[PDB]
Amino acid sequence: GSHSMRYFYTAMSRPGRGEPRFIAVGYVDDTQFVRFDSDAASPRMAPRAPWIEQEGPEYWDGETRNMKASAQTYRENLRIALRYYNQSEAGSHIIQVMYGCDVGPDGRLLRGHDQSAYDGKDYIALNEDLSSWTAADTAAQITQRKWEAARVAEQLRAYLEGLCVEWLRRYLENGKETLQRADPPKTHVTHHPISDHEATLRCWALGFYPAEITLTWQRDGEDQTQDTELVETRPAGDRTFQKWAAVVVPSGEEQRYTCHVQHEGLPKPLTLRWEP
Amino acid sequence: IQRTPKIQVYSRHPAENGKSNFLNCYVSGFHPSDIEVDLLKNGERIEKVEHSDLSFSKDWSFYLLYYTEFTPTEKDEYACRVNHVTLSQPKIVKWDRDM
Amino acid sequence: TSTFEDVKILAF
Repeated sequence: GSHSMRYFYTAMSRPGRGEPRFIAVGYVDDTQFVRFDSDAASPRMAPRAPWIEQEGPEYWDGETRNMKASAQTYRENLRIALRYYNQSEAGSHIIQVMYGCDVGPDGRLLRGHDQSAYDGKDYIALNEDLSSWTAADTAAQITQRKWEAARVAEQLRAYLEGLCVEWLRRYLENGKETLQRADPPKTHVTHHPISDHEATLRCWALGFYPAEITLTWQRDGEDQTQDTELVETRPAGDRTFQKWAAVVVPSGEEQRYTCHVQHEGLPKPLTLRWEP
Repeated sequence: IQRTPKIQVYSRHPAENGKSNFLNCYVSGFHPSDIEVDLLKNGERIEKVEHSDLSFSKDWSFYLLYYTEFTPTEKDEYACRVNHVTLSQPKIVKWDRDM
Repeated sequence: TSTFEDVKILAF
């Protein structure tokens, strides 16, 4: 299948309570493999997956150095952003960054990403061409001008096409037992009466990986999109994910409803019914 | 400017009384990142609770998993108690074995 | 490195 590597930075200011906190996590697909927290007793990039632990001291020294440099740069960016938005130094604010690469089955670059936000809103983003920028407002346009003048996009492009893809390929090989294994959902339908003339049918999906899944209800073969209650996909805590979808049906019509499940770990889509 | 947390409370494996398990409280969709989560057993805070590393979704909203090992019984009742700047007072979501 | 190294160029 295709695969992705993503790094996520969060920098959060807290006036009166020290310097901004910087946290960074790294993922391959839906598997976290490293973390960094500036509030830790002794901040270091640290392993969160067994297949990364084999990297040597030069690796961990390198990544730790990067995260301290990044913490410093985004602390300064919080101070800069304050001025760009004419804001007081009393409040707490947040910068977020997500970046990385996607590769196809053959391991070549599908596309790269480098996107930033301020207080939960888009700030600036590297365009898919990896050579121009999209700025969300006149503040981000000031940053865009600086980055254009310094040819920043060229350096990100070189990273995204080169080191990002090369490292992702290495991780996929070292973690092939798990990163390259899809676990299909375990599925069942439950039935619970609401009243004498209505019942809830809930379609469960359990123990699947990766997180991407489609659960749909049909009535007489017609999708019940606007009438289905769909809960957010949630982590089980053991690498896998869980989801359910529910529909309220008239008593006696339960067999007119079917649940359809799509997942990477399934050769063909599943169709389930309530089995009384 | 701010977004209130969605909360789900559930177990890692389907629950059976007397068999060891994990209790989860998944909070997501919230902003900013500061949040307070307690896991409760019969109204009392459980002490040994762990949580995942802060991360966020494509829409920039944050998510966290809080979890603790527990053995369900038919009597005992569990819940999650969450506070956030968007919340006037803590929200309590009870563990229902079928959701 | 695996993370992007030259982060100083990303001054706002």
